[PDB]
This record gives sequence, C-alpha cells and structure tokens, in this order.
Amino acid sequence: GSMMVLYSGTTCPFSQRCRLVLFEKGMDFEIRDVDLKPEDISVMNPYGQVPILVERDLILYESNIINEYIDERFPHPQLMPADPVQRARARLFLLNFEKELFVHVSTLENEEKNHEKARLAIRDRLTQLAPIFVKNKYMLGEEFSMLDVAIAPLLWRLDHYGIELSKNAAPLMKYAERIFSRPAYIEALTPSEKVMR
Amino acid sequence: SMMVLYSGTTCPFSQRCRLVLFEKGMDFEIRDVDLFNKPEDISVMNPYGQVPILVERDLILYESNIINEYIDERFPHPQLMPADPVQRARARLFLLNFEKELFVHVSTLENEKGKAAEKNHEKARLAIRDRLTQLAPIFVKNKYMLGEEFSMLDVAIAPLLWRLDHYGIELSKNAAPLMKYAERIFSRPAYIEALTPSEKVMRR
Ligand SMILES: N[C@@H](CCC(=O)N[C@@H](CS)C(=O)NCC(=O)O)C(=O)O
Ligand SMILES: O=C[C@H](O)[C@@H](O)[C@H](O)[C@H](O)CO
Ligand SMILES: O=C[C@H](O)[C@@H](O)[C@H](O)[C@H](O)CO
Repeated sequence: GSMMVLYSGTTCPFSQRCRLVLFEKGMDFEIRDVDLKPEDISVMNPYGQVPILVERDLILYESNIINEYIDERFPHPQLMPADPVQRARARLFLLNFEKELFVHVSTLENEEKNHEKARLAIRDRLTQLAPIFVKNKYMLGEEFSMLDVAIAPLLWRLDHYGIELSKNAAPLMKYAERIFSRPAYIEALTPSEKVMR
Repeated sequence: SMMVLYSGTTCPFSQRCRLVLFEKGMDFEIRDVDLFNKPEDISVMNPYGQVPILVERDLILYESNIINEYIDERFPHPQLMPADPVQRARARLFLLNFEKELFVHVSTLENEKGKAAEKNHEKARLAIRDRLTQLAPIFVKNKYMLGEEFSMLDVAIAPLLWRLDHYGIELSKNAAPLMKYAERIFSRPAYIEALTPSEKVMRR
C-alpha cells in the first residue's frame, strides 16, 4: 500500500524524474515543494538535496534510487526491464548518464567558466547519443523505460541551459518530443517548468 | 553460466567481483589482467579502460557494483541484496554512499600516479580514515554491515579494509570494532579463495 511523499524542487530536474515516475505509475502520492529549505531536509538527506522520498520509516534520496524503489513497489508500467541481462545493461546506461551528462547538469544547477565547459560536454555527449533515435522510438527501443525518464529533464531544459546542438541532433529532438507528449509527463510538469519551453 | 571476469590482480574493485563469484560457488573464468601493461581490448570492452569487466555471451558489463548486482540476480544464492524492496532500497543507497564517501578516494589512490598525485593521495587517506572511523561503532552490535547476514555491503567495502596497511591508512584505537568486523569478513573461506597471490602479500 502506497504512502509516498516526495520532497521536490519545483524546477529541479532530478525531482522531475521522480515526479515523472510517480505520475507514470498512477498510484497515490503527495508532492511537497521545497524552496531552496526547511531544516528537516538536511535531517532526512545529509547531502541537503531534493528529491527525497518518504514512505513510512523509509527515507530515500538520489533520484535513480528513489525511482528504482518506486518501480519495484508498483511494477506497472515496468520501467526497469524484467530480464536480468537487459536490466543490467540499462543500469549501466543509467550510471553512464550520471557520469557523462548529469554531473554537468549539477554544475549548471548548483554552482561560471565551468558552466561553459558543462554546456559543451552536454552538447558533445548528446551528439554521440543522437544516432540511436534514427531507428529507436525510445532509448531501449519500443518500450518506454527509466532511461527516457532519466534524460528527459535534461532534454527539456536544453534551451533553458543555453545548449546548442550539432546538426546530427534532429532525431534526438523528435525522440524528446515523444517523451514530452506522454500524459504522465504533461501531468508531472510544474508551472515553473512549463515556462522553460 | 559462461561468465568471464576480467580482473585486476590487485584491483580492489575486481576483488569485489571475485569475492561475489566465490561466495556463489558458480562456474566462472577469471582472466587476470596486468594493469602495468594493460591490453588494448580492455579499452574496447570498457571505454573507460578499466577493470573489472564481466563478459557473458553477448553481454559486456563493467563497474563492479553493476556486475555484482547482475550476478546476484542471476544466481541468488546466497542473496547479497535484500529481497524486501524497502531493505533493498536502503542497501542500494548505502552502496552509493560508499562509492561517494570512500571509493572515490580509493580510485584516487589506485589510478592517480606520480609525484603530482601525492597531495591527492594524502587527502584520499585522510578522508578514508575519517569516514571509516565514523562507521566503526556500527560493528559493536552488528556482525556484518546489515546485521546478522552477510550482504553486498560487506562485499563492497572489504577490499578497502583489506588494504588499509597497503594504503598507509592508520586508524585510531576506537576503530577496533571495524577491524573485528573486517576479520569476520576475511576469515570467510570464499574471501580467502578470492584473494590473488599478490593481494595475500598485502597484509603483514
Ligand atoms: N567504478 C569502477 C572503478 C574501477 C577502476 O577504477 N579500476 C582500476 C583499477 S583499481 C582500473 O582499471 N584503472 C585502469 C587504468 O588506469 O589502467 C568499478 O567499481 O568497477
Ligand atoms: O501535488 C501533490 C499532490 O499531492 C498530487 O500529486 C496528488 O496527491 C496526486 O496526484 C495523487 O494522485
Ligand atoms: O545502522 C546501521 C546501518 O547499517 C547503516 O548505518 C549502514 O551500516 C551504513 O552503511 C553506514 O552509514
């Protein structure tokens, strides 16, 4: 039975992952907007960050941890592949997103010359990713997954972040629109996020 | 199982995977990798050019914790990640906090070389010392990291505890419960079997 409470940053891309996941699963939950921040935030998460998930005695932070937990509590729809081989591949992709893209998102969100280096790294990495979507509907092919969940807040914020993409990036934007069109995505978007595009 | 593990002979990350493999008693092949003369294909299989790498048929995994979670799911005996979703989540968060709080410093110690790295090494040592010393009181009442049952958390941290002398990390006396705990790990026959000859030399 669901008792989920999500402490969420209204313009936080990491929080948007969790918000997206909760709306995809269509279960009961409560979102608490955090203004960057009440004292209990650093009590619940010693790193002082959102998102934070609370369900009874459980306190979780880090968006991918939170989302994996939710995906296991409410397995429909399935966001992590059921097959162990596929699940491992996907976990490795998620991890690489964190290393290759979202460390730069953190720079953009949390910290000035570093911002420029961050944008360039994100452009370059997306340039490498773009050809995937020549043939694939979603990251793992036909099925929506945690990989799409994870990257969507970044793709959403490309203009907000002042990211210029290379010529080969067109299939990536088509892919991005396919995510943004999802009913859960629309529902999980904050008023503040909606203005970004 | 047709698992092949590319393993660094003194690589603490590789040791996690060797340890998991011996704990589960499955069939496997270890391919010993000499990181002083790293073969080109290591960088083909893993673009970060690091070991451990697990290859099983068409699957190529790297990152020790990803490899181990995969093995644990493929062969759940004994279960190293808790079955319960709440416990599994807690455990995953603990694992992640280990990588951030401890093993970024192990990476510094292992991967950065030269006289330039020595200031970074000293910081890595101090950070590891301070963090292990904070954790130590846990092992007064707990046999293993999650209590009575051995888990992935013990797997993850053991190669570091094994290497404290090797890294020149000295803990104060109040870290004794942590050392008792470490010996509780080291005495497991799986642990002893998974040690390479070079790793055995690491603790006088
Ligand atoms: N996060 C990785 C780190 C693995 C790693 O750093 N391996 C080191 C050996 S300790 C390596 O292969 N370095 C390659 C090199 O620089 O030659 C994991 O958990 O597997
Ligand atoms: O904004 C937070 C609200 O709590 C909202 O998320 C609802 O509770 C949810 O839609 C339940 O379905
Ligand atoms: O109560 C002890 C818990 O097991 C927890 O504290 C973990 O041991 C953690 O890894 C240390 O932060």
